[PDB]
Amino acid sequence: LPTLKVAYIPEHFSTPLFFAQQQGYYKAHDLSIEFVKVPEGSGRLINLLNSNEVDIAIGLTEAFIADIAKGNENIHVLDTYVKSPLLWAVSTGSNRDDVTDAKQLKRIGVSRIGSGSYVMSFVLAHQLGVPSFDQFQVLSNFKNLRDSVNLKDGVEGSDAFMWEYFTSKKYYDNHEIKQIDQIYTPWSSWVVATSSDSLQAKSDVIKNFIDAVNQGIQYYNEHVDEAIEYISSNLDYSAEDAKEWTKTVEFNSRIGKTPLDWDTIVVKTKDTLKLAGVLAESDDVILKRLNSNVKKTNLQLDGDLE
Ligand SMILES: [Ca+2]
Ligand SMILES: [Ca+2]
Repeated sequence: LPTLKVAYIPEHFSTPLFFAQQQGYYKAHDLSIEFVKVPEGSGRLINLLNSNEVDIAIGLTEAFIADIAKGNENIHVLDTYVKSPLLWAVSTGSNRDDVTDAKQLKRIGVSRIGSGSYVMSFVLAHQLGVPSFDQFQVLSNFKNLRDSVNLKDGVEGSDAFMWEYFTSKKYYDNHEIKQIDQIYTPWSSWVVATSSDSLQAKSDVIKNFIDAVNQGIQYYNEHVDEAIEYISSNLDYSAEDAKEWTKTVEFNSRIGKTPLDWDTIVVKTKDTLKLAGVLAESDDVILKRLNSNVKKTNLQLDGDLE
């Protein structure tokens, strides 16, 4: 089996991936996996797939679905990594008399254009009943986002930004920032994606990787105790906050055993984004693009007789 470069995001969600390596599940499947850490989200994950720097990427669902719907026929969504929805938290400065409610938002700080923090701002706007936001401050990283809403020097100011709850919880407790709203993703939060190159060149190995992840997920499920320790000792999460998170997340224990849920990964995602104004492409154009690049089956090895 050819070597496999897997791009991931160093968060609590990547826990199952770690234990799969710790317990040597990858090697057990005759695999040689080179993990590539991507601290700045799915945006770079897609770029890495486009440049063939990596074979597989584990990122947010909407990121890949939208990219495909926008005409990237070289991106393939293989399966679901996380079944439970992502909880987005809306934050603002510690002392902002001008910002107390979500409907008061005008300037929206985002890591990058097209990111989750950007896309979800539209979804939030639609649920609030207000028109989508048009003022965006590209701040690149999480810290800049916090400094921005606090109107700190060196960065452009913002009214609010959106970031994963448990990742932002630390800064609510030390009162650096202030939560004004939350919002779940209508869809499953994480998926496993690959490129057209890797899919036709390294299909058999990708399958084994998914199977290894399946075991990594089962181990996690049976060893939350160790998961809590790992997350709090290696990632920016307290043991208590890490524990709270474990009671909200549900990794796809059926990953590789059954096709992804079309309704939650594709239908809800496209219908929400389209309705929110994120996607301008027509429905049947989006459908046709997703029907070709979103798996409705599981990967399979060649039969003995070819
Ligand atoms: Ca195209
Ligand atoms: Ca290529």
